[PDB]
Amino acid sequence: GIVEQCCTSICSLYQLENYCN
Amino acid sequence: FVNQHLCGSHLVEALYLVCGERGFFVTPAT
Repeated sequence: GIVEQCCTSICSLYQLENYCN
Repeated sequence: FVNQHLCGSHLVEALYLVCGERGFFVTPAT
């Protein structure tokens, strides 16, 4: 899932801000 | 924003620095 991908990698700035609500 | 893998406290700090005071939800950790 996205949490797994953001964890086990250098999470990109946009992948990170995609979480923002 | 910083670099490195974010798994751990770094993710919360990342979300705080990028989304701000709104954007994610953290339960009271105790």
